[PDB]
Amino acid sequence: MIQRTPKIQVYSRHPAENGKSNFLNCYVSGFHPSDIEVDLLKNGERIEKVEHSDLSFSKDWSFYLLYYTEFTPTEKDEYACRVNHVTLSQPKIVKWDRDM
Amino acid sequence: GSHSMRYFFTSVSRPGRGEPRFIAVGYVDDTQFVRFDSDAASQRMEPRAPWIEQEGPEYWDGETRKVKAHSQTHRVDLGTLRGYYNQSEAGSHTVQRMYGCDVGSDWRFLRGYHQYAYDGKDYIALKEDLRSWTAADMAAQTTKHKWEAAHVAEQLRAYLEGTCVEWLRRYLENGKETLQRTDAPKTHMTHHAVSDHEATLRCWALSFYPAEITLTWQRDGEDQTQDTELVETRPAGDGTFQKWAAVVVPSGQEQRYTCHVQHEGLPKPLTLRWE
Amino acid sequence: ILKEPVHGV
Repeated sequence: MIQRTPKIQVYSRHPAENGKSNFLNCYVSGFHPSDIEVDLLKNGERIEKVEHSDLSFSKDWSFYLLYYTEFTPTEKDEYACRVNHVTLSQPKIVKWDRDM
Repeated sequence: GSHSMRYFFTSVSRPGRGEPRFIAVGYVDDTQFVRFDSDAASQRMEPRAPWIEQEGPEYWDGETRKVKAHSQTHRVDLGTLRGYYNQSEAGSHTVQRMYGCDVGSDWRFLRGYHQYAYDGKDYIALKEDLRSWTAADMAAQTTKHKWEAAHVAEQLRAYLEGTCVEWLRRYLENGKETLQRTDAPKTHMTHHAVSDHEATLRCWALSFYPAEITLTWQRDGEDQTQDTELVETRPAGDGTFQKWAAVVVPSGQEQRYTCHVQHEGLPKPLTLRWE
Repeated sequence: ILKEPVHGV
């Protein structure tokens, strides 16, 4: 049966200006089945309070969710999202780039 | 302003580890307004947009009763379909249902939907005439025959052409300021040197509502469709969306390129040029 | 609002 792999975008809600409040988001989309592990990481450590949207899906039935957390960017700190799903042999890590 | 209301339902079997998971969300256009989740403490239909929060106990109690009735049907649907396909009681399976209605600029009925899918594949769907069914296979056809006998499509034609459109219009004026609004994109470009003879031009579209947008790059007036990287419109997480489009420019040629933005919130389409 | 009633497959 169908297995579709998650597309992952990790980004902030507002343009990242260091010292200022923002939300780090990891949008995972286009997957099936719906079990998927998504973590947001700060310098490698998994971030403790990450919330997400309520499971919904697109026209082709694949799923999408938005995981997000409050953060204040620094030039120094590194952020990333780590995702797991049956379609992924190993947890896919995508690093946040503020120009993307 | 054309509009839609949609209900998305997801049930997933948890063989061995409890009762199946059932998530139900409702959306008017691109704004989610309610949710119900089986694994939640309240076991109630919950508001997800402020404009719905002020509905009375009658609304919440009635939709909780209905979404919980929805929940039982979908758990029964997991066993039924497993039977149809002679599957094991070990593996997890998914059923998804979507229904809703689309209205025109005149807010009159434009079309209604009722689609069912097993394990990510179309199972049965009501056709546009809101009279016939599209049964994928023999199992789907067993279900169609049950739904024909139950005078199900006829019951659905009345909901989508009536009730759905009626409450859609009530949600539209009751959440006027929210989902009868448009946010135009806040646009901008970045330029970064990937090396000595080449650079990336990224065109940004941020804080727009609704999620539709056409973000395009052109070189000398010609489309650069295959030579553009375009991300999928993301949610910003505050009810608006984001999107970008990029091209790798040969240095000296930034001026040949133009970003073109189309969005309902824009009086005139945008044409940006790095210069 | 949700549709009622809902029929099983």
